Amino acid sequence: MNVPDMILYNGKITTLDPSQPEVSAIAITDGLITAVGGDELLNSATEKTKKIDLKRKRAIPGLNDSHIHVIRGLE
Amino acid sequence: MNVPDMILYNGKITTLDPSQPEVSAIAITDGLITAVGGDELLNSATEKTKKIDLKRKRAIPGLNDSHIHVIRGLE
Amino acid sequence: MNVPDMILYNGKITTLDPSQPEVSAIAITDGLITAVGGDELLNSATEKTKKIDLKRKRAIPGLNDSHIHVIRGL
Amino acid sequence: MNVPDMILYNGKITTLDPSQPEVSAIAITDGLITAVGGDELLNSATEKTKKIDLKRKRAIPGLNDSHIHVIRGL
Repeated sequence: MNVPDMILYNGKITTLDPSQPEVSAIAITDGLITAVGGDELLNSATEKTKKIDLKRKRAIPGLNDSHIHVIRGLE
Repeated sequence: MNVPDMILYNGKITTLDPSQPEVSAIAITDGLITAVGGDELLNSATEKTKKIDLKRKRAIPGLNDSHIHVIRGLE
Repeated sequence: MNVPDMILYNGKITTLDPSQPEVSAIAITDGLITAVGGDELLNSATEKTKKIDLKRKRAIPGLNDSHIHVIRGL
Repeated sequence: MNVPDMILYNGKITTLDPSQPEVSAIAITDGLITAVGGDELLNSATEKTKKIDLKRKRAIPGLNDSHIHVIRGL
């Protein structure tokens, strides 16, 4: 496991992975999901890793399709 | 024997499984994902399983939260 | 005079209308949004209009694009 | 004085404005929609305003709710 660019933890994340349909944390490196799980993912973080405490909130992947642009920056 | 209620196949489906971030088919049994993969999932289907040929459309989970209402039926 | 088929009210709705970026109600007629605003929309209803209380939920148009299939079975 | 921070144009943009349900461009100023319309919106841009050609893509507002975190960066 490489040092991830970002780790979101302490949340509710649906994965669409029959093995573990729901996790509380996910690690992202170069735009790719490198790990999913719980607080233990934090063991991979260094000073360069950005961390987001989801504060028990649900988290879902941003709409990502080649035919639609998701307008960001509103409110 | 485990039989899914619905099987969406021949599409593009993003998952948060690091080992399989993109599949073309997903199986659903009473509201939960039972399996993901390719058209081999259709071998698990039976007369009762609803099957949807995504015709290469991207499949995304609909907004599913008690605080959100998805407005249906707009043309 | 137009009477909407449906009115979704008491919600939180973004419009992309600079005049009123957020409203609490929307009126639907033959699949089209024919009005946006607040509770005053309910004055346009008749017994045939279906009124739905959004219960303060944030209401978002369903994603409808020919290239996307929104899974509703979950 | 007050200039747009971003301008998306040449796309397909649905608005909940009954009088103008569909536009191809929108102007965003400090998180707020300032204007909607066509290519003419580019005339309101300075050099600091970020501009994006949607290349005919459909543009949809991002999910913005305090109960949900939209994972960015893929």
